[PDB]
Amino acid sequence: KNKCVNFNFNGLTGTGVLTESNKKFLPFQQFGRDIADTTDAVRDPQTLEILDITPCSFGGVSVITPGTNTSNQVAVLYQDVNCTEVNVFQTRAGCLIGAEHVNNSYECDIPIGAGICASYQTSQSIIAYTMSLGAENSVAYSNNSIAIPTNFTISVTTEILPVSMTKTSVDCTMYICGDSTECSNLLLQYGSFCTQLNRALTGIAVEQDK
Amino acid sequence: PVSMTKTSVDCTMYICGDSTECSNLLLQYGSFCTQLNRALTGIAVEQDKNTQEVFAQVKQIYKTPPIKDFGGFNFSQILPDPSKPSKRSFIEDLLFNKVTNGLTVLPPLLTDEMIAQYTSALLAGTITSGWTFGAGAALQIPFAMQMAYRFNGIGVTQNVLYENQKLIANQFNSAIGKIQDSLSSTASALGKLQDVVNQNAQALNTLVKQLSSNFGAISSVLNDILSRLDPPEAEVQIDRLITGRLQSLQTYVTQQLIRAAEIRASANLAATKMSECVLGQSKRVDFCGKGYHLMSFPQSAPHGVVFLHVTY
Amino acid sequence: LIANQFNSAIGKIQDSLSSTASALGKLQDVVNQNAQALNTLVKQLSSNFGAISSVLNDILSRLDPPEAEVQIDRLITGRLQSLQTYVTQQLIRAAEIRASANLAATKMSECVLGQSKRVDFCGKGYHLMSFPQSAPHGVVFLHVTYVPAQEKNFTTAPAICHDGKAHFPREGVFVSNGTHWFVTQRNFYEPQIITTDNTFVSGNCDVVIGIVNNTVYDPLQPELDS
Amino acid sequence: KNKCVNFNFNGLTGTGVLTESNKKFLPFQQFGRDIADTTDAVRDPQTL
Amino acid sequence: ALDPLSETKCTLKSFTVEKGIYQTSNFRVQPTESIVRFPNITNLCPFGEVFNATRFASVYAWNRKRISNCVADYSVLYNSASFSTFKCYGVSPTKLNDLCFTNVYADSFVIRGDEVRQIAPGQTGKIADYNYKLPDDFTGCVIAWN
Ligand SMILES: *[C@@H]1O[C@H](CO)[C@@H](O[C@@H]2O[C@H](CO)[C@@H](O)[C@H](O)[C@H]2NC(C)=O)[C@H](O)[C@H]1NC(C)=O
Ligand SMILES: *[C@@H]1O[C@H](CO)[C@@H](O[C@@H]2O[C@H](CO)[C@@H](O)[C@H](O)[C@H]2NC(C)=O)[C@H](O)[C@H]1NC(C)=O
Ligand SMILES: *[C@@H]1O[C@H](CO)[C@@H](O[C@@H]2O[C@H](CO)[C@@H](O)[C@H](O)[C@H]2NC(C)=O)[C@H](O)[C@H]1NC(C)=O
Ligand SMILES: *[C@@H]1O[C@H](CO)[C@@H](O[C@@H]2O[C@H](CO)[C@@H](O)[C@H](O)[C@H]2NC(C)=O)[C@H](O)[C@H]1NC(C)=O
Ligand SMILES: *[C@@H]1O[C@H](CO)[C@@H](O[C@@H]2O[C@H](CO)[C@@H](O)[C@H](O)[C@H]2NC(C)=O)[C@H](O)[C@H]1NC(C)=O
Ligand SMILES: *[C@@H]1O[C@H](CO)[C@@H](O)[C@H](O)[C@H]1NC(C)=O
Ligand SMILES: *[C@@H]1O[C@H](CO)[C@@H](O)[C@H](O)[C@H]1NC(C)=O
Ligand SMILES: *[C@@H]1O[C@H](CO)[C@@H](O)[C@H](O)[C@H]1NC(C)=O
Ligand SMILES: *[C@@H]1O[C@H](CO)[C@@H](O)[C@H](O)[C@H]1NC(C)=O
Ligand SMILES: *[C@@H]1O[C@H](CO)[C@@H](O)[C@H](O)[C@H]1NC(C)=O
Ligand SMILES: *[C@@H]1O[C@H](CO)[C@@H](O)[C@H](O)[C@H]1NC(C)=O
Ligand SMILES: *[C@@H]1O[C@H](CO)[C@@H](O)[C@H](O)[C@H]1NC(C)=O
Repeated sequence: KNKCVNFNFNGLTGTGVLTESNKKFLPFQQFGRDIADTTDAVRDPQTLEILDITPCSFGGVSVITPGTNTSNQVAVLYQDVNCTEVNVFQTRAGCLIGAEHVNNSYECDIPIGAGICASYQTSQSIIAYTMSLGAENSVAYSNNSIAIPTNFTISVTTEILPVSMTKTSVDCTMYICGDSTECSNLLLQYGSFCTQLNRALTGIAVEQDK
Repeated sequence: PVSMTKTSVDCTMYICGDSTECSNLLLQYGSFCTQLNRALTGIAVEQDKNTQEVFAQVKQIYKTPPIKDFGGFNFSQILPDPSKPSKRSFIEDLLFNKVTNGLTVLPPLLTDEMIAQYTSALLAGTITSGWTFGAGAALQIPFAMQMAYRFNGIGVTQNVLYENQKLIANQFNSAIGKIQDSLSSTASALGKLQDVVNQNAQALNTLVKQLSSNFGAISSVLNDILSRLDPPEAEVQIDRLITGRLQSLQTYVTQQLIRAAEIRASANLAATKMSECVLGQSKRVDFCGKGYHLMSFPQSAPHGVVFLHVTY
Repeated sequence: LIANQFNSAIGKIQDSLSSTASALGKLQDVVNQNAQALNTLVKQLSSNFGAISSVLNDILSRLDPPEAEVQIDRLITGRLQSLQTYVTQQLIRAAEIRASANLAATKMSECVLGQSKRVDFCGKGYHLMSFPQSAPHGVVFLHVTYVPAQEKNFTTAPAICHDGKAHFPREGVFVSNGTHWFVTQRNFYEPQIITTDNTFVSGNCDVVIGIVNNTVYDPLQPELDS
Repeated sequence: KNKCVNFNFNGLTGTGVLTESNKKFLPFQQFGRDIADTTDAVRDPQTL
Repeated sequence: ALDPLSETKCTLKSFTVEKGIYQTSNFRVQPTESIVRFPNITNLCPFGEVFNATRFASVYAWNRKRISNCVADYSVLYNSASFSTFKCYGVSPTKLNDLCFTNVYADSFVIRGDEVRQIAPGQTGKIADYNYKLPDDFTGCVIAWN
């Protein structure tokens, strides 16, 4: 129990962590199931005890880095795992390794998840922190006070917007069966696929001009 | 609706769970695995961008003063309730309570507590400073005088507001009470959100269920085939299973792409509403509730936002 | 002063764009995406999909029709699937681009060809105007906006009382520096003496909340006395 | 050279236009490839 | 195929083509000449040495001959009537005359009739398991005669 093992019970195989369960199988029921027809519990054939199956811990492994143009020092995020299974910090996102935990909150530089961002800062190193939503401010509200501007500024802001794509076209025939007759004759058996793909791409290109 | 569930799927583990023969066959299909991962990662980053665009519309985090002298208007049901663990309002609590194999769910980048902080900031700004905190520096103004401006914005003279201040405040308070009652009583109000949730749930149930299928192979289980047939034939059976499961993954990813496009459209609309509706007073008809728009109050909700549109 | 601020702002745009490339992310992204979708497509030619080789001429030159047919069917299935994937991705991405282009057209109409009253639709500020600038596969708007800058506290009041009547401001707000009352436009501090030309009368003083007392100057009386 | 031809070098078959290249092949390198992993340049089996 | 307007009509499946520009066909230059280049070798491969060997090795200690740097005329083999089984995988016998290879391995041995089936990709039995195993992706020919 309590180890990642390759188990085989009477008919069924799997890989997981077997733990003492609190389920109440009926005397005849052999192995339990989830909503998604996924095996979640078994009965040990020799001892009539019920075991929960927890899948062996897995997850994405993400690398946090400033630019190589800046630094070669990085951090690692093991997603949605514990820090046991692997300067270490446990977060709602998983196990973060190579980043210093900091109480100070900043603007989000590299998002990690669940409110934790990371960045490279000053002796310099990578740091993790709860990201700051902004400078907290209270406004001097009262029933008889008003703030009026006495001056102003002219700002010019840039807004960039994509308008068109590259009008790509693909000759389905030449892509699949490049300059080959046997292949083209085989392709004919699939019906209208070639034409439909050409038509869709032509639609896109005309849309781009529009 | 603003965001979806940031789902991720390991194509390799989904198709060929912990199997070497299967994985070696899968290598023959090229980049399908990578491109599916890439598409889903696109979706998840888009989800964070949606939430950011909608709620992080205010540079500073305003808080209301301890004095709640808003000319007789009452905002206790929408401002944050300090007693609760999550700094949320009564109505946000109602809304949060009215919604219920290689697959991982990535957590959102902003926590519910941060979403609630953003809404609280927006609400405090809209209350204490009117529309000025959208333009630039927040400028205090008494709430009654703000309402006088909002009346001037729809072609009703300001004397009307001042002369009917108690009545207007009472009507507003009554309306917010009605909102409380509606949300406590009927759940169907939050259909648009629940639906989203359900959809994604279904798309995952379906995905997982497609593992129990044979796709014309001798069995739906991979170890059974490996332990029962010789390599020359187990390869054919596993190719059938791999084709089936890869098609199922492509189906799921395509549906998720289309659904994310729908959610992004909704989130762009929500951001536009928070800008033109909360941070301002919109003159567009029916964009900010049926009426002449006076103001609007945002309220977080699971995977979405809720606007209370105040209209004349 | 306004012209100088505008010129300074446009200069700052020049400097920002000359210095940092990241500004055009939204465009670069698009480009990159399509590039990737094509690299991927092309790379999917080098795959076997369970055939004896990923090249078609090798199969054709090595096998007889009865077997080359099977191998080529494998390749055809694989490559056709790859093309369908690419076309579907491109359809969805083109829908996104169409949304961006519809927004860009709406901005050029409501923002460039006009002056928008919609908040944050035409840059953060009060919209003054916008200037379009072409760009690879996109457009760039320079939004000129009026941003209030230096602010002062003032005591205020929703009306005043002159002769038991209540005067409300016509367009602006009543303000007080501590001693005298004035009325000013609400977006720029330009105090003016409160008169009957600056205000209107409605009802009496026993209704409005927070009303104050001051004197409303009647322009006619000095002329009659003179 | 300089004609659309059906070529076969050592079993490597294709259709293309063969031109004098300026690629700096190494004494050992037999034929070259493009970004698409397609044959882009060859060494004549009879002539280096 | 009469004229381009007709190609358009046929592509659209209509007689009444509306104004516009239509993608109809794909232009592709046809190759003018056939070029065949092989390294200028004049050396028959020593197939006689292998097939006409006086005594053969046992299957468990099967002999392996390497073939390199020679011209292999496989007609001499596949046009002979001396072989009962001539089964080629991942290649067609006729095409062999047209193909080059870096190396050829001639693995020679002797077995009994009923076990000849085991000398093939993905076979089972005493021979395929314990004596001589072919890979599942074997690309070559198996020749056997009584
Ligand atoms: C299978 O066999 C084992 C051993 O014969 C059984 O376990 C025994 O159970 C009794 C009753 O609780 C205990 O007193 C013994 O201490 C156990 N012995 C051992 C070695 O563990 C078990 O009950 C049997 N189960 C079935 C289903 O037949
Ligand atoms: C409004 O703001 C502008 C800019 O902040 C002020 O113009 C500046 O004036 C100071 C002192 O006269 C100079 O040092 C700067 O060079 C000026 N800047 C520009 C761009 O002209 C202006 O004084 C302010 N107006 C008021 C009434 O306060
Ligand atoms: C604003 O409205 C709230 C909600 O009706 C009021 O809160 C109630 O206040 C009374 C009197 O203290 C309590 O008995 C209730 O328990 C409160 N309701 C709830 C749901 O807690 C509040 O009084 C109003 N504020 C003002 C200034 O009138
Ligand atoms: C409020 O504004 C009034 C009017 O601008 C100020 O009164 C003037 O003060 C100046 C000197 O400061 C005198 O020369 C004028 O005679 C005054 N005008 C009138 C009509 O009496 C007043 O000082 C300001 N108060 C504060 C606290 O700034
Ligand atoms: C505003 O002015 C009016 C009129 O001068 C004030 O009304 C007077 O109030 C005082 C105090 O109660 C009474 O002694 C007078 O009899 C009232 N006069 C009239 C004509 O009603 C009013 O009090 C002033 N406002 C303030 C805040 O002092
Ligand atoms: C690295 O960044 C600096 C600015 O921070 C820039 O000037 C430089 O071009 C970058 N390095 C390279 C190799 O581009
Ligand atoms: C990590 O492991 C310890 C001991 O196994 C456990 O107490 C803790 O809850 C784990 N952390 C998480 C986040 O599961
Ligand atoms: C950071 O906060 C934690 C928990 O509040 C505390 O234990 C620690 O001393 C703090 N570190 C610093 C440097 O203030
Ligand atoms: C207005 O007064 C409050 C306190 O009375 C102060 O906190 C605030 O900074 C003032 N605003 C300005 C613009 O001076
Ligand atoms: C304004 O607030 C002060 C302090 O709370 C209070 O004494 C006064 O009655 C209020 N006046 C108005 C008009 O709201
Ligand atoms: C044979 O090939 C070699 C390659 O080095 C070359 O030197 C020689 O001239 C060729 N001879 C003939 C007859 O083709
Ligand atoms: C092997 O011997 C037979 C009969 O002696 C002959 O026909 C055949 O040509 C020989 N194989 C060679 C020379 O490769």
